[PDB]
Parts: sequence; structure tokens; C-alpha cells
Amino acid sequence: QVAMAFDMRLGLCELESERQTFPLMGRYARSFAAHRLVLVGDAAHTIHPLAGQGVNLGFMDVAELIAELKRKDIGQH
Amino acid sequence: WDKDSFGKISFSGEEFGFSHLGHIIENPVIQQVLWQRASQLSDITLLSPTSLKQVAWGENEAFITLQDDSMLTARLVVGADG
Amino acid sequence: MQSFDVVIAGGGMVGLALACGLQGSGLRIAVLEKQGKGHALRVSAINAASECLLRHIGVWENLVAQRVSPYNDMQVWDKDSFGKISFSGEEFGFSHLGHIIENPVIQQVLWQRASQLSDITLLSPTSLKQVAWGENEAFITLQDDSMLTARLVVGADGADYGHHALVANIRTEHPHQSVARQAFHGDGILAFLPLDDPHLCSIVWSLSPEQALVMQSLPVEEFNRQVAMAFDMRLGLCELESERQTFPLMGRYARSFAAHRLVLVGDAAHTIHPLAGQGVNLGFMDVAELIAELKRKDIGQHLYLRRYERRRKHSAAVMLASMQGFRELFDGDNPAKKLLRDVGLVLADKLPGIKPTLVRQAMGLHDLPDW
Repeated sequence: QVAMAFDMRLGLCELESERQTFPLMGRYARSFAAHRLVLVGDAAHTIHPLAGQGVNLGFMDVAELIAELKRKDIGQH
Repeated sequence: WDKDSFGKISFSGEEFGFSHLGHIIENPVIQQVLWQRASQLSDITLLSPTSLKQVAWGENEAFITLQDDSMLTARLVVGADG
Repeated sequence: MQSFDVVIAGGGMVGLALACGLQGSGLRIAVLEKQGKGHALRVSAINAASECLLRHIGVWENLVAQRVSPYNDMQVWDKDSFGKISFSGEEFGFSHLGHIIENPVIQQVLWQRASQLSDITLLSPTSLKQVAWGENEAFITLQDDSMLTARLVVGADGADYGHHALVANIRTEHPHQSVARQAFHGDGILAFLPLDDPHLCSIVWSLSPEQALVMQSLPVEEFNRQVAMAFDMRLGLCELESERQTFPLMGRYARSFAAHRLVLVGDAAHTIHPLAGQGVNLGFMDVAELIAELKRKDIGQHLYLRRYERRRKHSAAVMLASMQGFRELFDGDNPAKKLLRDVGLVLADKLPGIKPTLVRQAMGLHDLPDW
């Protein structure tokens, strides 16, 4: 079934590992600011046009956050 | 087979002792062949190239006519292949 | 009998265009026709390519001096995605994209040319009683038992659909300013074709048969209201002047049929087109190419003909692909695309620059043979 859904692009297929599922907790969120609270989304588990790339959105959240934080009061919303 | 569900069924007559399920045959060959049989039969005559000018459906005869004004009659009429 | 090189069933715009044109060719032409000064109900939006056919056949000056309504500017939009594209030839140095011209004027004009030509005689009011398709002659006959023969026969202007068109003359609050306007709304399309009167348009409203029928039978104050909303009030309050007329759009999966000494050209005057009022242009282009091909072997044999058929069925697929393409373009002009434009991550979009391509299509200066 995996191979047909892939057009047989790589021929016959064989699962080695266990099969694991997890909800894609995108797509309408990734940030929450609050009075001395910052939330960054679980980008590791979020939808993206490019497979396996969600976490990049997180690494980019924090780079920008590193940038902004290294200056007033760090916490004020 | 189906490209969406990936469902598929395959089958053979050989599995049930048959040599063929059918034959692919060109239409011109089929028709020109049955045409040759047609005039190789005497209770059949072939009228061509002929188009119909009028048909007056009678109770006992067909009373059809031809463009070349050759009157024609028939018990029953049957149309096909168009 | 009388003997002709080509007889032409149903002599309307396109067949006569063929008559004047398929000439100075050595071919004798017969033409079978089986049958005011106010704004006609029926108008066609004649493009530059079509103009070059009519200017060539010497008739342009005529219906110009009659009544002609130049547009150089066009606007198309969609009421659902709010997408819209507008364009002009002036932007590329052209004075006009086309002309709105009344059908009766066009045809009565080409009719006058017809008998002002001696290799053309006109047979009317005449209907066919019998045609016996011979190997070398047409052997067709008339109801008045006048035998007739022809090398090749060609039918046009009449002789399956999806939508109907409601057409009518509509006075608008705001001047149309010589803009051909077209609005998509679901599976309704509503076009306003500008006329001589600075405040009058002839519309083409493509609707389902059931929708066209209801609109045609609506009381006028309701029609006035309803037409204007479907047009986004682009020209303000609306008032029907003329009668409301509907006719099936006999596109879209045909326009050509070749056969043993038979050529059929579609009733392009009644066929779907991306650009409202433009169907007939497809017909004028069918015949130009046919004039071109006919003026040479045997004129009638369905061998030197089916290659002509290829070209036309081809053109009809192109027109179909184009309507599909206008819809894709409008449904793609949405807010997510706007966001991506801004941020530079658009993969697929309106091309640089479709304005010039929209102009070459409206003018239809492609499609031409030259000559």
C-alpha cells in the first residue's frame, strides 16, 4: 500500500521499523505571548509544505527570540 | 484495476480450460468480410450507394422508396449500425 | 441543372464571408438562403483578425459608415474571489481591440456584396428537397425541383449545449466608456458589450437553461435590479430597453465536420467563447483558413480536408482550455496568494505579463493565416 501511494517511485517497499502516528498540531498556531510568558509551538509536530521541516519553524521562532530578547524588562507583554 | 483505491482484479479462461476469452478484430475486416458473404448468398441482394427518399409505413408492406425512385416493399424493416 | 464549384447552404454572415473570399479563384459559387435602424438584439464583438477578413473582402467601410462601436479596453472580474484583470491595446499602441457590430448589419452588408459579385448568385427563398452525394458532383436538388450540382458543399450559420445566453439592450446609469466588461459569478457569466449610445450595452448572460428562462420571464423591474447586482453595480442602476432573448450556446465540443465533398463550419455565432460576443470570430477564422486551403486537386475529396478539420477541432480545444484557464486564474487570485506575493514565495501566478497576451487573444491576431 505504501509503494502504490508512492507511484512505485522507488519500487517494492519493506517496513523495517515500527509504525508510529502523531497528530499534526499545526496549523492555526505556533506562538503565544503573554504577561511575562512566551510560548513557541511544538514545531516538531506541525504541518509544513516540505516534509520533515516543521521543526525549522521552531528554530526560526527562537533565533528571532534570541535576537529580540538580548534587548527593557524582557517579560512585559 | 483502479488508480484511486488501488483495487485490481485479473482473470483468465486458461484457469477454466479455455484457450481464449475473445479476439481483437478490426471493424473493416469484419464488415468487408460479412459483405462478401452477403452476395455469396442469393436471398440477399445488396443495394448501394442508396439513400432513402420516402417511407410510407403500410399495414402489410413497408412501401419504402429510394432516391433513384425505385419503389420497394417489406414485411418488417430493421435498422442497425447507425 | 446549373453547375457550381461550391454551393453554400444557409447564407448568413460566415457563409457569405466565405463567398466573398472564395473568389478570384476560378470557382463558381452558389449560395442557398432558406429564407431596421434601431439597436439590433443580436450583436457580435468582431475582433482585429475578423476585421482584416472583412477589410480584405471590401466591406469594412460599409458597416463602418453604418454603425460601429470601438472598444479598446476590457475588464474581467470574479464576484467570488474578487480576482480581476483589465487590459487595453492602447498600452501596446493599438487603437482598438475590436468592434461591437449588429448581426443584421453585418449580414445584410455581405449579402449586398454577394450579388455585387458575378461568380456568386443567390438562391432564395429555397429549401432542400433531396441531396444525392455523388462521387464527382453534389447532385443536390431544390423544393422547386431545380436540379443542382457541386464539387464540394459547405454549410454554415446553422444548416449539444450546456448554457443559454440571455441577450438584451440595457441602459446604464454610468457610461460604459467603451469598455467590454465581464463578471463571473458561480456558473453565471454576465458581460456588457458597449454600443454607440454612450450609456447603452448589449449583454450576454450565460446561464443554465433554467436560470436563463427565469430571468427572461421575470418582471422588468426585477430583471433590472437582478442584472445590476450580478454586475456588481459596475455601471450603476440598470434599465432594459429591448426585449429579452435567449438561445442555446451550441458550443463547445464542435465547430467543424469534414466529409466526402462536405465541409461543415459551426454556427460560431451561437457558440461559447471566453470573450463575450466573440464566437463568430471563430467562424470567420474557419472560413479564412478554408478560403486559403480551397484555392488549391479536387476541392471535394475528404483527404485534403480532414487536415483542415484537424486545425479546427484543434482551435475548439484551445477555446475550451482557455475558458478553463480564466477560471483557474480568478480562483487563484485569493488572499493566500496575496500574502505570498508580498513575501516572495509564489510558485504559480498570473504571468508576466498576461496583459499583452490577453490583447493578442482579444484581437485574435493569432488564429490568422497571413494569408
